[PDB]
Amino acid sequence: TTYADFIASGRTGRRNAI
Amino acid sequence: FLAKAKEDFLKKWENPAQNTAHLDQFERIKTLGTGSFGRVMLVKHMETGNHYAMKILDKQKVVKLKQIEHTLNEKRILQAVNFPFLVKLEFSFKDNSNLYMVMEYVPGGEMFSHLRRIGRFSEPHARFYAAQIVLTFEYLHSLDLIYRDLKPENLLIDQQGYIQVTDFGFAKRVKGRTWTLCGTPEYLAPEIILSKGYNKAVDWWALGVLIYEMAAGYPPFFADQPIQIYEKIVSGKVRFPSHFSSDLKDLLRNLLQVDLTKRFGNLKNGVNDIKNHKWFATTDWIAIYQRKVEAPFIPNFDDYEFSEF
Ligand SMILES: Oc1cccc(CN(CCN2CCCC2)c2nc3ccc(-c4ccncc4)cc3s2)c1
Repeated sequence: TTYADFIASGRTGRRNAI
Repeated sequence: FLAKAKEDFLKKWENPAQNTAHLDQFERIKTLGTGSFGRVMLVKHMETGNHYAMKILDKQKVVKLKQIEHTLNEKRILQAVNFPFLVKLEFSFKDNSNLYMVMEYVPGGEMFSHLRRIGRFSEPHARFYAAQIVLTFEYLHSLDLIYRDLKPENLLIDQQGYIQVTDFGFAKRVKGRTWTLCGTPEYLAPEIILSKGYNKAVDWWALGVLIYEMAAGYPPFFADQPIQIYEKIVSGKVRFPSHFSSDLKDLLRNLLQVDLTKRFGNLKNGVNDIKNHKWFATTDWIAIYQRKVEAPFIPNFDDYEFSEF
């Protein structure tokens, strides 16, 4: 699922600007 | 309204307020958040008993990472703007080591926390916040301010359950085109990535990313590293969850439009195309501005050169 794929990406936390 | 708002804005912007408090007038309580040049602290104005959010920035560290301009510019915008969905800056001052920004404390915490907890917001819950961002961007864009950092992490929820935008670290007063590579990967418009000279329409794309994330629980483009996210954004290939209404999908197809000649908010009708869209039909635009609509959620923080300032 897309939800599981989102978790698989370690990008579920607070994101910093580039 | 916008003309009077521009007139009010310009006076303050052309003659900014400096040194309106001192560090000894506040009792530092707890760290609320952390950034590149310092922290944000829960603070108490000792001679009134009122609480505030104190942003502390290390001058040496600001100079170190070459962010002087963006730092001076944030305080300058914060002290000159006035809108219900933008945090009020109460005081600003500096000492030997630091720059201080004292704002109204927003106890409700970041939309981010609530969104990761609940999983996703219903479409009525997502729309209530969307509407606030539409009016906020219309206010900022009319002042020639490009926001460039929309994300749930920069949107705080107040006691009335309304949004408060706190971070103006990448905002820029520009009438036409600008080039800086800045923002957050998931929210970067294709034109920023593809290194074009971009405009205000990037904020309308970021609105599509936000509306999508609020309604699904995840952004429209994610991957392990920024570079892979950039590829998905430039392709414009977007998959929508089956629970998204037909109206939501259509607004998003128009907001997350790679061709800014077709992007909603960038057409001749401007913001009115977003405001008049089907998904926003039940939205009482004036009531939202007036904070007369009842919030669907009423609330929250984790544990942890400069002459013109
Ligand atoms: O150079 C620095 C130094 C310190 C902080 C920052 C930016 N960040 C941190 C980074 N962002 C958040 C997560 C991802 C991206 C913040 N700015 C604010 C501003 C105001 C409030 C606040 C207002 C009212 N009531 C409560 C809290 C909280 C925060 S957290 C940059």
